[PDB]
Amino acid sequence: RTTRDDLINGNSASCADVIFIYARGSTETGNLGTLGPSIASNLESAFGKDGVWIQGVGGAYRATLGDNALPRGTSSAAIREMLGLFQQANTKCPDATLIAGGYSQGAALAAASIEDLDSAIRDKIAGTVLFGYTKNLQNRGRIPNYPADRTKVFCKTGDLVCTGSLIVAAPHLAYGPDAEGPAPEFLIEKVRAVRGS
Repeated sequence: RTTRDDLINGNSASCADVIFIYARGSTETGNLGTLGPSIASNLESAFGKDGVWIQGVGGAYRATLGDNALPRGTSSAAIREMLGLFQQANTKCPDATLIAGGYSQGAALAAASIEDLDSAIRDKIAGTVLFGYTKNLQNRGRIPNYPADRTKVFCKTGDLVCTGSLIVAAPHLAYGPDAEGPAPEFLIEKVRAVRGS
């Protein structure tokens, strides 16, 4: 439903070509929340069910409302969890192309993790999509240490978290259509650009 642990459960003897690591929003269920499942089905349609592994950030990432107030928009424990997943992906499947994403607090988490990530593994992340990026204004629409061309931010007009606040307004809950259309198309394009064709 809203939980996928393809990377943790996957056999390294039969690695997928693409590994997608996703962080849900504050308070969301499973490890994929509301938007993750939509991105996943599109990726599965493009690469095949066996061509892509979908991994939500679970474990220590509780997606607590209060953690939004911490320095980087999320907890150090959650950042560690996501760094560990990127590391696990590289260790199990060194030839796999990575892609990432996050919504709300999850977007701040994805940004922090990528910032701290070993540059050699970071280079393998072909593209990252961020929805309702809570650090959009603060980071000037960027993920620290990561190129602009591999970044796609979805921030709606009226979504106050994209404008330096932490107030949740209706536009913050309107990313469903983006997750099922433009977001996966961007990720698929970025995977093909790095892998070639």
